[PDB]
Amino acid sequence: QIPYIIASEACERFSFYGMRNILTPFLMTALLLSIPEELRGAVAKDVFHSFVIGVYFFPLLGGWIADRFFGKYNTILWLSLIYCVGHAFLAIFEHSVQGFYTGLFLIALGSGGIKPLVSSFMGDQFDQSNKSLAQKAFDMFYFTINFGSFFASLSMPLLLKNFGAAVAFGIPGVLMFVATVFFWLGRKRYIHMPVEGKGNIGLVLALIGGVSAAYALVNIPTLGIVAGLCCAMVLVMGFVGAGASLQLERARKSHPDAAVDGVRSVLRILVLFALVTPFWSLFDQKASTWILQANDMVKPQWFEPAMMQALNPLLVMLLIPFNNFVTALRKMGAGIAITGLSWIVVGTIQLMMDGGSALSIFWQILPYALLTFGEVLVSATGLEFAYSQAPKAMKGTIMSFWTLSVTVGNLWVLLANVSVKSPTVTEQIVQTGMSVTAFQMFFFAGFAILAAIVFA
Repeated sequence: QIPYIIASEACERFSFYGMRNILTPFLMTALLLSIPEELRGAVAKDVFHSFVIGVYFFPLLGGWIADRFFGKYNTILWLSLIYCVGHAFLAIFEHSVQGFYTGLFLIALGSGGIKPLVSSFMGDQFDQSNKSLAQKAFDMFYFTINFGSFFASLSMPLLLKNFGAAVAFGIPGVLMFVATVFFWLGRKRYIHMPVEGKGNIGLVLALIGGVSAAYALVNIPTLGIVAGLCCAMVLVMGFVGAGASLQLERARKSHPDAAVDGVRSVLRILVLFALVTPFWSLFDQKASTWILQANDMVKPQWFEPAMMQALNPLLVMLLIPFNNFVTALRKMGAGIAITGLSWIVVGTIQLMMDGGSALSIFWQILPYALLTFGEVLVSATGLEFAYSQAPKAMKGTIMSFWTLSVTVGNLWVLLANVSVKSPTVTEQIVQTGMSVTAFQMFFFAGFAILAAIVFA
């Protein structure tokens, strides 16, 4: 017996995608302090993208507890009773300032820290017949991700219009008590596996540790509750990522070679992955700004703005045999080039809503399907590039950084509604050539092309 994994995994996806979906419309429907639709969006992204940060930020504090401190089954149980607690906080504290974020805070750690746990765990539940069952695992987990979005459109958005908005956030939380039930029932099958020469060259490296320590203080006056915390992290790990790629290379005193030489090479390849970050700013944002364009668009009383969002990843399930007919480095080089055009394609159609404004349903399907091809070129290749880097045992850098690039891409989304919102002089210049809304539909479109150049 091993299927208890997917039985529970099935219930996480509606609890996460039926959450991620509802996030933006609920900000627009349940907020007072938020003034116009211009100041209802730069508040929807401010508190929602700060939640997607936390979901991809927590995987660090997930394993840190799961390997150094607690076990695996104890982590997944303890975190789920924090995941469902997060949901329970939502439906109960529906109309609350503190109550709602304090809720989203527990989803951020409850979900975030759990995904790097469940993923490793499956392959562990089989060592005897550790062969053909390995193929089943990745496929049954990926048939959950596709089925996850299905529930988020045909039965989840309708829970706010045709049903009360409270029980709408209440339903995923009921599905979580089901996930815990699958583990209390899964309690059987469980496994755990936890000199003037030296004084002149050496002072050059140590000082860059004070250079990186200076960036974190600049975040205190920013008044960034979230942005300031994530910026302090990115700036430190950024000026140690490429900065300390020579700092420890110079002061290497009796540490392995050929093994660390085939691993220290991976750390500079990690920077080539940090260039695939503006894709996550256009795929975790499809759940925010993409739903904003649909609101002004003339949509019917059944095809609500939330459906279109949770209907497009269902195109990947049919995209599989098409990739067989249509060179690893070249495959991922096209992923960044796709989002450059796929974003600007609607960056023109958005200004037509201020003029013509028509179709809506079919005039949102085509520009969304454009990302769906580049969606396959990043997810299926971003993981398999661990083979070409050659670290093998050194795994606690592959997942912990490729997935923590999702958490950096969302700081660039958070940047857009701060630098192109708060200053008066900056606002006077941006509104000259184009509009406030379409400038983001230009800035983000252009940034995906800026990355394809650095890629080389």
